[PDB]
Amino acid sequence: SDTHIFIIMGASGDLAKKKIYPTIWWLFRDGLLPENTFIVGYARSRLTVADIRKQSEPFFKATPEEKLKLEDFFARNSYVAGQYDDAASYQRLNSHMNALHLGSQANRLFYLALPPTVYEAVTKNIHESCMSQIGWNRIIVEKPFGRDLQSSDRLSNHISSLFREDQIYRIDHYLGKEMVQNLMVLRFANRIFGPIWNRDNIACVILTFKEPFGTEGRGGYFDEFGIIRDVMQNHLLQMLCLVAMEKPASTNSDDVRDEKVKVLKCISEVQANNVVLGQYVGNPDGEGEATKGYLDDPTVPRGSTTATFAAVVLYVENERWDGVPFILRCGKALNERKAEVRLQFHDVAGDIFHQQCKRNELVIRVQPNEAVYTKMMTKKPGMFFNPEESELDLTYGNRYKNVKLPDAYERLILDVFCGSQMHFVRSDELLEAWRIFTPLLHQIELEKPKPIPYIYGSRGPTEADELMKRVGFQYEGTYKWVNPH
Amino acid sequence: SDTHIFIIMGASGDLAKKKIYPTIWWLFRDGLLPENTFIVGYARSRLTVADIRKQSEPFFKATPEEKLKLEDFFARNSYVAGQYDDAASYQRLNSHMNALHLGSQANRLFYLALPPTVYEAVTKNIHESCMSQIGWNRIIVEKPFGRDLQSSDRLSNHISSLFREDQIYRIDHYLGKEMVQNLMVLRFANRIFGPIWNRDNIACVILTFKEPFGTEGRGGYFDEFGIIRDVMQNHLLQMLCLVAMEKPASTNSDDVRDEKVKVLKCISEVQANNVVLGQYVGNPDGEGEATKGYLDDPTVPRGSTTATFAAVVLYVENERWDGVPFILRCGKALNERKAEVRLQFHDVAGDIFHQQCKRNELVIRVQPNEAVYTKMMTKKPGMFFNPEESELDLTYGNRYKNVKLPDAYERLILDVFCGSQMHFVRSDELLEAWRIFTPLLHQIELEKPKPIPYIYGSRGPTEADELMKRVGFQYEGTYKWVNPH
Ligand SMILES: NC(=O)c1ccc[n+]([C@@H]2O[C@H](COP(=O)([O-])OP(=O)(O)OC[C@H]3O[C@@H](n4cnc5c(N)ncnc54)[C@H](OP(=O)(O)O)[C@@H]3O)[C@@H](O)[C@H]2O)c1
Ligand SMILES: NC(=O)c1ccc[n+]([C@@H]2O[C@H](COP(=O)([O-])OP(=O)(O)OC[C@H]3O[C@@H](n4cnc5c(N)ncnc54)[C@H](OP(=O)(O)O)[C@@H]3O)[C@@H](O)[C@H]2O)c1
Repeated sequence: SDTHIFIIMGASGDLAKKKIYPTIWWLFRDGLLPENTFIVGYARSRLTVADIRKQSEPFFKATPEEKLKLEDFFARNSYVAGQYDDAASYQRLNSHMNALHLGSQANRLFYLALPPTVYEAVTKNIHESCMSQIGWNRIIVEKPFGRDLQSSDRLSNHISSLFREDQIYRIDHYLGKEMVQNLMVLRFANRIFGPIWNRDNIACVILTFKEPFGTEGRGGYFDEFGIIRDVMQNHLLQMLCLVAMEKPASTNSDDVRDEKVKVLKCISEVQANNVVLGQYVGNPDGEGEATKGYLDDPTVPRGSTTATFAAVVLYVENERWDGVPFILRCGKALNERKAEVRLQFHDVAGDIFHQQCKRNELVIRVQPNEAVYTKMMTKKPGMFFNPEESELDLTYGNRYKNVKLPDAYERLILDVFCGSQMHFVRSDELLEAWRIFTPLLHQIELEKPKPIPYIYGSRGPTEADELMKRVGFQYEGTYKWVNPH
Repeated sequence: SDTHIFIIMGASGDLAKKKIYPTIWWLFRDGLLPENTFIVGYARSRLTVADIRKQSEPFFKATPEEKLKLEDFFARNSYVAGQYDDAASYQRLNSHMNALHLGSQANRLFYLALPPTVYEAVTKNIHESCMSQIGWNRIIVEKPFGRDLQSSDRLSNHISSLFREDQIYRIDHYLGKEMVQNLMVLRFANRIFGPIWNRDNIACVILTFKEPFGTEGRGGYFDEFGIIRDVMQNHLLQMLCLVAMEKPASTNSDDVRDEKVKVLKCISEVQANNVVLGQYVGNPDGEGEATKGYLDDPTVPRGSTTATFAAVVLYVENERWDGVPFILRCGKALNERKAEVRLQFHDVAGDIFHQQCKRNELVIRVQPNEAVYTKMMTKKPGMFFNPEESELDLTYGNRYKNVKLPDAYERLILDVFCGSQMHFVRSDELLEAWRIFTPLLHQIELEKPKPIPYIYGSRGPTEADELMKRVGFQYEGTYKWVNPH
């Protein structure tokens, strides 16, 4: 029943236009926001709410029946022009917020839809000029959080000198995805997954992020950070933590994040011996973008060695996981779009089926086509006695046909309104993540190894499969699945 | 490549006509029998193969393209008339078999499609007169194997004084069913089912046999043995053994049956305190047979107290199962046809989900609609965080749409040709089974308790649910499943 103000810093930018304004509209439309909520845009351009509406409403997918809700939404919107390090401008923004209904008392949520080069100036000026003295104040920050241990150190130190940890909401948007959030319930609400979730039963864990398209003419931005910073140090490592963590003392946000940091503290720095890097080249037999390699993007520097693919093996050196390889595999221009967690279990001990069994697997497919299934052995159906691979399956598209699955940003923004930090990256989480990868990132920067070429649309360099086999992953190619429609 | 003779003793009877002759035809038609196979019928009636063909071919479901195979099948058939305790008649049968192609050398398989009142005379005369001196000799016996410990003792003793255990094939036809045979592969080929298959994780095991029809005007036969002898002492107890047994030293038939007997040797005699008996009565709101109770069958004696429903709790007193109730529940005129194995797992320890979780369950549905599924907890799909019940599923009708699942008698008869006794009841198995149930059966006979009435089409007496709750089964009614078509 308190007033809430949602401040979109960088309201003129593309992320605000296509993602943040549509998301806050969808939450508003669905009745999920506090009744007394206002939206304030802030950016350099001299805009009006009319301009904000013209630019973003095409992405709202509004229906004719939503006309009244839409009018109320934009009546609750306003816009303040100003520079990002100009004190007087933030004084104008603060006075503007105070003048809203109960604006002095309101809770204030600042979304930094801005490039990281202005994070320090924006957070400094918000702290100096725009904090509520009565309501809470929360800041939402998106990546990049630095480029390595040192650069993340400095950003984190600046922000923490101003804001308490319970005011900082760092987005990793995979933490907003349906099946990523499900990892904790699958693991800790089920006896069928409890006593087997350990090194005595698990031979290897595979965390996968694949996209079938290349850089799409935007490689110049990607070239400055590469695939490990892009997808592995954040999304894949987050999935690792949720797969590996001990059971938390409760589902309180910091009991959960405590257990995630504890996992990271038992991972040593990755070394090049456990790393395979690739860069995609064009497929002469392909069509369209598939004929073009990474270096065929004219925004990519000539002779770039930036990796578009990486397979990395990590180890969690604790009692539950000692010696179990965690394989993190990701890349662009591969054969499919897929984000997935896979457990491969050890062979059954004391084989009585004359070497016909294959290792069980548990698969949590995050996207597309959200699903959980366990590959297991069944008696070959019919007049046969030999075991054959089959699966127990849960596919959301068929089990939950009419259930809307919210976008990650819908879920995460709502969490900030509700004060739940469970699905946001804590300061110490971030530090450990950079600790694990910075020696490798510095060696790549220093020595500039040439990545292994792989053809657009392939599974990546075969050396990645060899690395996975070396550490204990077994692939047979015997499993046959066809959709029961 | 040896000659094989399949002798149907009782070839004129209904079981031979509708089941045994059609089954041996189906195996023949499918190329599964040895090339040099002959079928010999033996019964009292003075019949010809023409008569055998006229009576049984309607149950063959032959196609026009099978005409030549059918003609060869009946060319390989012959019939010998004779009495079941007449030495000269068995001498005629033996000479008839000798006169077949390599008949002196042939393997001989005797199927006793006969009432149990002639078992002793038939086996005695087969042993005296019709055994091959070169090939093997195997006898297939169907239930009843006695009515209690004493009466089974005498039959077993008679048969074992004549035949070695590796010549005796006692049918429990549930051992021929697809999903019953799968129990051993599911349990022992999968790490995901290994470390949880014990008293630390399992709260109760439920073994269910339900039919939705009553005695259908044939209650007079049923009345002499009742539901425990009919379905529980055999089919359900066999499913118990396969669920409970330790891992066998190999899949050799007697290593497997060793482990099944070992289970039974740790089950104490069941006492009335762990037993609920019911008898169905008519449903006045029903239609057809549903309006008629057990006593409304005019072939049932007036005032019969025979139970048509039983729920019994057994305990396997060993390290794996100590204290885990095994609930055996079966009956006629219930709400569905179903044969099923269910494991209900213990609550997860150290609840962090505020009492929202439900116990996991593993279900192996033997019939109809063969399936395996695990009821488990998933995050409620959508913008919710609470756990909700769902399932991982394998349904044969959708996963294996075009795979023929053979009838139990097809599978079991073929096993006799192949010499596999794994799915047949050993002598010591039978003895333990009768040991467990005979004190209860004698008390029922002596005291004649009146069974609890239950209406046709219901789930049975509510006292059965109370018994299941008392020993630890939990039912919430919260699980909702709808078919993903
Ligand atoms: N509910 C459902 O939708 C459902 C259920 C069951 C199965 N399926 C589908 O059935 C198909 C097969 O299932 P699956 O992928 O889980 O089992 P799979 O084909 O046996 O593959 C298991 C793993 O081995 C990897 N792989 C493939 N070739 C390899 C190689 N030469 N060396 C090393 N690793 C290799 C695969 O990598 P990649 O990640 O690159 O493929 C995959 O991660 C999939 O398309 C799956 O989506 C769907
Ligand atoms: N692949 C598939 O076909 C598939 C997969 C999943 C679910 N389903 C179907 O979904 C429906 C529900 O699944 P489910 O039966 O496994 O779970 P459930 O409805 O939660 O029932 C679990 C057990 O509780 C018993 N029960 C019902 N009422 C009871 C009561 N008052 N007291 C004590 N026990 C009671 C049931 O006995 P009964 O044996 O008499 O029912 C059943 O064995 C079923 O019809 C199932 O066939 C099908």
